[PDB]
Amino acid sequence: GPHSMRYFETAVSRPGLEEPRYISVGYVDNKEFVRFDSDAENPRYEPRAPWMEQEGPEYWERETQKAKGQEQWFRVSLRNLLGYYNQSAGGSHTLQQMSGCDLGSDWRLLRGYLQFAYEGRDYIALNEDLKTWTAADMAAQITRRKWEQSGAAEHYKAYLEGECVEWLHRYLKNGNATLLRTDSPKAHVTHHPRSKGEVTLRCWALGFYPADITLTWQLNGEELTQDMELVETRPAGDGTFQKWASVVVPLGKEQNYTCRVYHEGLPEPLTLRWEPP
Amino acid sequence: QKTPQIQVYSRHPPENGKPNILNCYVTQFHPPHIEIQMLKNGKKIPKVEMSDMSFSKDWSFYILAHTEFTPTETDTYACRVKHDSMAEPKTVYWDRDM
Amino acid sequence: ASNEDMETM
Repeated sequence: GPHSMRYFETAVSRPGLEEPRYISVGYVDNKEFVRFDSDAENPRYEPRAPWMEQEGPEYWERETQKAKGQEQWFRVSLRNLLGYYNQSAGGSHTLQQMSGCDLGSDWRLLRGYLQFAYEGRDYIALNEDLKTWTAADMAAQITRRKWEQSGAAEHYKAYLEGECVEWLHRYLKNGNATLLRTDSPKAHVTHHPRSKGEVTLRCWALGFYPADITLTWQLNGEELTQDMELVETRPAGDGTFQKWASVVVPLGKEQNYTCRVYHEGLPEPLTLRWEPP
Repeated sequence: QKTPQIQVYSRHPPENGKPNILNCYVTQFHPPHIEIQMLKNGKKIPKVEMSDMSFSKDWSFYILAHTEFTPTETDTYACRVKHDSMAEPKTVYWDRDM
Repeated sequence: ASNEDMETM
């Protein structure tokens, strides 16, 4: 399937302190693999996936030195934005960044990715061309002009198409056994009767990995639109995920309803119905 | 100011008298500062594990709070969240059916 | 491997 690498960076200014809290989180195929946090005893990038333990001390030192540079980049950028928006350092402010690359099943580059947010809102983004910028408002136009003048996009393009791709290739090869592993959902249906001769049927999918999953309900045949209740996919806390899909059915058609579960981990999609105790 | 969404649920399917893990999954909030408490019969649970804070593609922050618990017929469990986006702390009770 | 940003905002 497709592959990706992302670094999710956050800097939170701290009233009274010169240095903000800086956090950088790396992901390979939406799974955390590295982390840097400026609030640690001796701040350093640390492995977050078992397959990263094989990286030698020079890798960790090189990444840590980059994070020290980033702390300063974020500190200065937060100070500049405070001026652009006429804000007070008496309050905390948040700067975020997402960057990385996406690859196809053959591992060739599909796209580079670079965006920034200020106070949890889009600020500036690099377009898919990796040459032009989209500023979200008037203040971001100051940054866009500054970056057009310094030719910033060319340096980001070089990283996103080059180093980002080469390192992701290394991570995909090194993390192969972990990255390819799946955990199948275990499904079951529960009965929750209600008013007006109705009963809610809940189809559960538990202990699955990756998080991508589809749950469907049907009365004999044909899928059910909108009337189906669906929770957001949630972590169990052990590396697996959970999800449920429910339907309101008349108190006389329960065994007539079927749920289907679609997940890449399954030998084939699941088919189930409510079972009487 | 983005309002936190909360889900309170067990790691494993619940069975009365069987040790389990109670989760409080808090998402879609901004700014990242948040106060999360887990409660048993309206009383603060002292040992609560907090995941490291992360953010989603839409920029909003999320965090997972958890604690050991043994569900029973009578004990109630809740998660109470205090955030800048809300006038009052938000309390979500655990419901074994969800 | 992470990237170092260019010019500040």
